[PDB]
Amino acid sequence: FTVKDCDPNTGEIDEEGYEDEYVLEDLEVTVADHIQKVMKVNFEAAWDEVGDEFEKEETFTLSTIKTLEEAVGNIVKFLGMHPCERSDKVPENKNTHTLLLAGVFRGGHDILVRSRLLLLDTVTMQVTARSSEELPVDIILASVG
Amino acid sequence: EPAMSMDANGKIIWAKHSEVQQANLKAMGDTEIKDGERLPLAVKDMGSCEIYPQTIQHNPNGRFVVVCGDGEYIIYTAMALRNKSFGSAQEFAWAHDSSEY
Repeated sequence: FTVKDCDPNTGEIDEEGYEDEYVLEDLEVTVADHIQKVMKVNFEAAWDEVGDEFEKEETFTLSTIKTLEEAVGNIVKFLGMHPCERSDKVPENKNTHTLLLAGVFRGGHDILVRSRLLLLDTVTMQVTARSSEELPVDIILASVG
Repeated sequence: EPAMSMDANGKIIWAKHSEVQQANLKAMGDTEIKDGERLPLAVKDMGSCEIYPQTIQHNPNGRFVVVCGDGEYIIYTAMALRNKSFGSAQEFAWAHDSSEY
């Protein structure tokens, strides 16, 4: 900006004044500015289907902590989607969990996620992102973080 | 020295003169001239602290200065002319990053 001084009493607004620039804050763009979180038009089918065309994967095996919760903090909250297919709920503890989760991404097509969190007693887990849009499968796996 | 630190826009804001009030900081200038030859300043004080310093150090982005004097540290929010913060020292490091100390 070109920075101009004020008199608030009665001012002056004149062509001159000199610039300095100040660095502003980052904008990060989310996976929730774009999405409508949903319930499926056809989960059974869709669920699978989305796999069919779309599916990328990441696996981790969890050996120092046996808790979802960290993961959980990043996922419900980052994606802004619904955990489910009756596979959401956990009390202050729970043995196993799946979020098979929903919403639709911008540009029309959908971004779909299944997270099977598996507890043997370590957690090893299958995160699936399946999508009706290509950019989202790679994204979900990242974005969730 | 006085206590001053310069924003790379081009304002070395110092304070005081030698024992004058701190009331005097500023300098964005406005003009250009030859290497050997000499230059003009702007005029618009801010400040009129009390504590008498001997350190000025800019924030790592010039920005937040922490100034120590009388043995305590006033940090200023500078443009703000706000006290960014204060306490008593002994010795210092900014976490260079520009976010801790």
